[PDB]
Amino acid sequence: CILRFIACNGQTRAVQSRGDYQKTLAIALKKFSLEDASKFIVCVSQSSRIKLITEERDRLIIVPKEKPCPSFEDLRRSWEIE
Amino acid sequence: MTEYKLVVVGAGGVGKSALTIQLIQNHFVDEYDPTIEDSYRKQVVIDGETCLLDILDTAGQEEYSAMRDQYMRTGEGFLCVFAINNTKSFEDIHQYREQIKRVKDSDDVPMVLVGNKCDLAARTVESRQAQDLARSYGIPYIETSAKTRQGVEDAFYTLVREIRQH
Ligand SMILES: Nc1nc2c(ncn2[C@@H]2O[C@H](COP(=O)(O)OP(=O)(O)NP(=O)(O)O)[C@@H](O)[C@H]2O)c(=O)[nH]1
Ligand SMILES: [Mg+2]
Repeated sequence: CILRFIACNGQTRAVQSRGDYQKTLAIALKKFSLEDASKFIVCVSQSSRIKLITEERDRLIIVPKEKPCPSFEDLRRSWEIE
Repeated sequence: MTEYKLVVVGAGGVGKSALTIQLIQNHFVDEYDPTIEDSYRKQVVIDGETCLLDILDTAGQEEYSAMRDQYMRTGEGFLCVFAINNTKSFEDIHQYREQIKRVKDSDDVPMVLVGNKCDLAARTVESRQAQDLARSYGIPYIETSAKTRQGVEDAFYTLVREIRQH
């Protein structure tokens, strides 16, 4: 209901979503200063692979749809574990 | 390369998100968008020293309360923000100060006091009032204007120059 997106290296932004993946990604990209929700995709670092979430977190990584590999600080930000 | 953690704390609408974005993206956010939680970080050279400061932008709304502990634990410096045309935001600095030194369990944590929106004509809180408070806390006080960009660098830089001496 309240998501945390990781991007632009270390940077994180929090937002409240009501389920609509596209709308939420849009708001999220605004908080980061990135245009259009087509150029981007969400991926969550899982154990040993950058899984690409299809349909739904203290961690979500906004990464470009073209080349979806989060930066090292992006992946490093996932150190946050509870 | 040194990494300094900074946490911006204060009442709602006092200018935390605006001050932050001005130091980083260098431009005045003219709109009010309630912050939940955002973290910025930039490559900066302060006093010849090249550092990477991680800035945590806190939520001013009490509706996003809880979160306070977790982030106040892992933060080296704190800049407490009040708006000079918002008397309650001033009186609120006291309880913020306590919650800081309460979770940290220390009578001394790096902390700068900022008087923002000083570009406005409205002014319900005098500079002496702040001077006196910052004094009794044993910390520095700076008046800023996210709009005119006044003292913005002075504030953040003094906060790191503070952490080092402590
Ligand atoms: N005149 C003037 N207005 C300012 C200044 N800084 C903030 N504002 C305005 O006040 C409004 C709220 O500021 P903002 O930075 O969002 O406040 P906040 O402390 O981050 N609030 P929140 O805790 O909810 O995130 C914005 O419209 C912003 O333009 C300033 O220095 N001068
Ligand atoms: Mg804020």
